Amino acid sequence: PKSACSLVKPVHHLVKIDKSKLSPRFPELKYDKSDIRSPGFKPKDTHADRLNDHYLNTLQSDLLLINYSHNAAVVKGLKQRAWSGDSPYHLNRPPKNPRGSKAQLPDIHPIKWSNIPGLESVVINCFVREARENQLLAITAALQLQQITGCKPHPIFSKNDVPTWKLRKGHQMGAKVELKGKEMSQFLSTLTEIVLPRIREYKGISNQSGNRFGGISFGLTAEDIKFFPEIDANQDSWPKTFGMHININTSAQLDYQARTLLSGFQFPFFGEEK
Amino acid sequence: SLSPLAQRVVTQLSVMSASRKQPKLLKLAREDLIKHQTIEKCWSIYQQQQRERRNLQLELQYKSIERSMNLLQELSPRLFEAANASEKGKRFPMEMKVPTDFPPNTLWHYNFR
Amino acid sequence: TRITLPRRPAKKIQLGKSRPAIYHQFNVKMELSDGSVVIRRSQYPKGEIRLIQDQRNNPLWNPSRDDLVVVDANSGGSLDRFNKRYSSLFSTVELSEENKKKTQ
Amino acid sequence: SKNSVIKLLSTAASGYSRYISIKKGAPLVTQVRYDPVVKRHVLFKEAKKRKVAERKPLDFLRTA
Amino acid sequence: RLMWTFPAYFYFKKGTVAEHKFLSLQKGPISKKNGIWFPRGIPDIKHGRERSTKQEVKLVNRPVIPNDRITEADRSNDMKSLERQLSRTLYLL
Amino acid sequence: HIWSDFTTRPSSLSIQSSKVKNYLFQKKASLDPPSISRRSNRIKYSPPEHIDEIFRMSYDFLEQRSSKFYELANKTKNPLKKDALLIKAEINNPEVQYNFQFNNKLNNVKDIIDYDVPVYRHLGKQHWESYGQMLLMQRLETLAAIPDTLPTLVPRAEVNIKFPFSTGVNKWIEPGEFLSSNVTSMRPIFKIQEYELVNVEKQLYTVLIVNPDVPDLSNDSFKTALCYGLVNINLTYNDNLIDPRKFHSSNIIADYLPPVPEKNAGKQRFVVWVFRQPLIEDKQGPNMLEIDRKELSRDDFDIRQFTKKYNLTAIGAHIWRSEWDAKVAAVREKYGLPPGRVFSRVRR
RNA sequence: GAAAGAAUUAAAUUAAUAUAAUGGUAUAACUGUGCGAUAAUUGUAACACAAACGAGUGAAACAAGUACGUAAGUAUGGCA
RNA sequence: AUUGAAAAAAAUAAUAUAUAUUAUAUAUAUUAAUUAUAAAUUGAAAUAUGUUUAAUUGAAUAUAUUUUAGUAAUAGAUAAAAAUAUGUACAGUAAAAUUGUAAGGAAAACAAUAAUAACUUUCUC
Ligand SMILES: [Mg+2]
Ligand SMILES: [Mg+2]
Ligand SMILES: [Mg+2]
Ligand SMILES: [Mg+2]
Ligand SMILES: [Mg+2]
Repeated sequence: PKSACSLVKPVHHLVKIDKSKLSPRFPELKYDKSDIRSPGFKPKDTHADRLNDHYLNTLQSDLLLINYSHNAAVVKGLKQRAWSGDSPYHLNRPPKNPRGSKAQLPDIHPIKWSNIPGLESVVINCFVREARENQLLAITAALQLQQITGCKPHPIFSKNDVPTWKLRKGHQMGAKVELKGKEMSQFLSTLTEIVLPRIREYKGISNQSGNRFGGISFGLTAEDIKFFPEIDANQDSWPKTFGMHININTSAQLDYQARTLLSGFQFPFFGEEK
Repeated sequence: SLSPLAQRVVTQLSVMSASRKQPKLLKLAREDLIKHQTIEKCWSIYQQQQRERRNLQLELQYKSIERSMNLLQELSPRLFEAANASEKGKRFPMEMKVPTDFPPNTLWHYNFR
Repeated sequence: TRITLPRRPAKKIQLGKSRPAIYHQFNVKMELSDGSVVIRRSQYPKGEIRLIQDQRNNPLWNPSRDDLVVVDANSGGSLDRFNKRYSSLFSTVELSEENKKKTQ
Repeated sequence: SKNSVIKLLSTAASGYSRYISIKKGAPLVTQVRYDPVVKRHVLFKEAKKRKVAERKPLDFLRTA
Repeated sequence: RLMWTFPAYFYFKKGTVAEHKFLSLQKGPISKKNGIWFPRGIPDIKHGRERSTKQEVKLVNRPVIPNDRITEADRSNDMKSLERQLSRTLYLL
Repeated sequence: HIWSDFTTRPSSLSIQSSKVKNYLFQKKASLDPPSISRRSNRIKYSPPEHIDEIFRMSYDFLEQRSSKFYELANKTKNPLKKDALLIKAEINNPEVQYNFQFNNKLNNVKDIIDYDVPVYRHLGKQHWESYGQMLLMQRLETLAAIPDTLPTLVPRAEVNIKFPFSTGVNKWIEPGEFLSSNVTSMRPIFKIQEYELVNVEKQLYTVLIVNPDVPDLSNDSFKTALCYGLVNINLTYNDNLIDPRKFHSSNIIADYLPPVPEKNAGKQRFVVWVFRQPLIEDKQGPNMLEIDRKELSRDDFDIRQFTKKYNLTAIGAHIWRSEWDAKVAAVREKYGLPPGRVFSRVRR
């Protein structure tokens, strides 16, 4: 190679060129995944969704009313500070970090008819630490996820080398899955309706849980996983079962709004709130 | 030479895999392709109208909230402050359950506590 | 010391030929403690199931109701035998006889 | 030291050859390159016989 | 139509009564045999399904009998009972 | 039921094949797809279940929407709004979609795809923008046809070119393609498809083919030559194939001279530009313009000055490439041009 | 008023670069991916940089053949 | 072509046949496959003459031939876990820190953390 010097030549027109349409290659990837001609086609709306219908029919209006605040205004977040131009050395100086944080934080807008909180995704994390010695437990965990949820699990691979825990790097330690729409609706419905009621001593979810910008996380143990219908039906095929974390990601601007939304979906809360 | 545990997990990962389980590709005539296109366009338009009707209802409700708040502010500040008091810790009743697709034996409960 | 099953040469799934994963599921009916029924998608070949303990009979989810009976699995373990074994004593007489101890 | 030398010879019976280094146990090398005598790209294989390392064939049509 | 084959080999173990009865319930596909003409196409079966068509599987223990969605209040047009519409939202006037 | 009406709606908004019409609008799944010609394959085929009644209901829904759009269109006055409402009314028609998707869009047949109709015009615009326009712009940019000849281009018409008289074979030239001297010896024919609202009864077009690569030894550089030029040409949405049938000698400001590159003179680019003349109001009849032929250079051309002077706006373009071969001498002799020059192999 | 796009702006080269340190890199030189495994080929090499010599470094252009690319073109080993 | 059934079609592309051009083009025809590849007495299917059986039919037995089961990860132009360190084409953006989450703690794995004025298509008052 004569040189390593990236440089994009400017154009003389405003027409946007996508070369995937000019290449005769990959004819079947030109169709959208929603197009019946695409091999990636998968029917989406096969049946009505009770949880979504309930949220659209009842909870949107109630949440709007509850979160209404008169003459509210946007609360801007911690952003990068700017150097005052009292010294020449400030001319090309990069901006300063936010006051309390090394990362910028989002602004909080008043709740209005267009931005009511709602569920956007659910992610299940299953990290079998005992899979460090046995790689097959990862496959078992993936099957547990597939049976509980119905979606394709994705493997989790070790990234750090910690000797005290005897954790190497590049090995399969478990599985994950992300849920949206009817599938997450079903997963949450079955959780609340079957599994959580069958836990020994269950008070709810901690009121001091969740990332500070919307999203609530809580865990389940192996005995708790045994309550799901699929496992109970064929106990024989489940000598061992694994726990997992559950992360519910919503549109809530702050965590307490998400807590109210989940309580609407019947998720109990026990601790004292921040 | 494999262990019975190996066979069990291979069966589990067989349930995982797509090998020898998927049917042939769905190939539709031109006329049926056009039919399907019309179905999808109709459904998309319909869902957009439903979403926009809900959005309009919420817009109107929010307008009502703000009009009422202005009136109450100018009429009685005490009641206005009581109303504007935050509900940060609010939770829904625990029997406001999500509807199911067939009703229970006791439709409604006429006694409490 | 670790045990792993060997990796076979992965079949190449070409660009545009990659299909989605649609596992086989059944429209299974699920009966709660009350008479309510929910239709759901399950991969187990069981079209019908009923639950003995679930949301509809849990105090935490049912605060308003006055009376709420609880139950567990049947024909398993030695449950309820601590009552079946003693027939002479039966249900308010014991409550009255448990008035006080008179000890100090 | 750890690397050896090899004489790749052209397939066309022209006597042309080119030399390359290779690891002590690397698989037998063959490569298409220009052959000025015949004026085209032709194949080049080993000249002598080398002790190549043995690698298992891949499990391709599923066995057992 | 685009659904995967049911992996019965995992949900029913070898030689068990459940497996036997499930097989009895199910109806097998048509296998390809030389010397015959198959107008709809030579069968292509893997794991017991013809890949060109959908696959149909038939399946204190009393059967689930759902409750009617229409109530005595529905039929009697009672304007006061809190059952006049189990699927709609009622409002007190 | 406005889509079943054809009193005022053009007849092209319907599938001209009775079999396919009946199958698409069938009541019960008793017919078979006309697309599958062989009966065997027809028996093998199996349409998706529960597809005709959902189709009927979706048809009814879309047709009610189209009826509302027609109601508002019959009352709108501004022509742009009228055209937009017509497009929105007929865009979702299964018959229109069938016709456009599965019939020729270049050599269109008036009774299937009529470009007098706003919906067909809009669908054609979308189809062109999908693939054809992007390729044209890529070729122009990469071959440096834009800055060399004209500052920019905002494509608004599809231009196709062909060389039918030269050899006898039929081929639309891909942009940027290399053509033999024999292929480009005789004359090109153009096809300018317009997709916007333009007054067919007043608008006039010009076409200039120029070569901005003819070497010039006075300053050791290149210069531009006007290969071909036509002015005062009128088109129609469905009859827009320019050829010696559709223009006179008065339209020709520079008769066609062929691509005749010189040996080792490099790869020359022949670029086609289509402009639309000014559209004066308050006057009846097309506004024809006279070209100053004693000022036209024809060998030291300045296209930017030409278009600026005559107030022309480009709407379409095309390009091909040429290089020396053995037939160049024959072409020179046939056209009465002097023997070609021969330049050195090295650029020093 | 609302969705879905196209993206734009601020920040970032502190991660990563096969290997020290320095310079460079998001337009990526970093990372993922499809072909491919071809340029980790052949005969002339101007002209420069560097330079006592001997050596070293960048490389236009002509010719022969390859791989990738719709094309423009890129590749005479590795960001230096 | 046969095969449940009374003029023929008018697109991109792919395949078959053929011939125009010192032009990888045109005409007619059709619309296949797209997760596969040896080796299985033993699991499961479909195919005949007795059969019991009611014109059938049927369900069950016996054999000949064939089919399925070798059950194996990526389903995404995958994108900062580990594996191909040289070419080309397409595409993307890391890292720390903070807040949470079963075992989980400083340290394992997942999720969240800057701004939408302007421009389009669609829906709607
Ligand atoms: Mg390097
Ligand atoms: Mg550095
Ligand atoms: Mg010097
Ligand atoms: Mg020297
Ligand atoms: Mg490189």
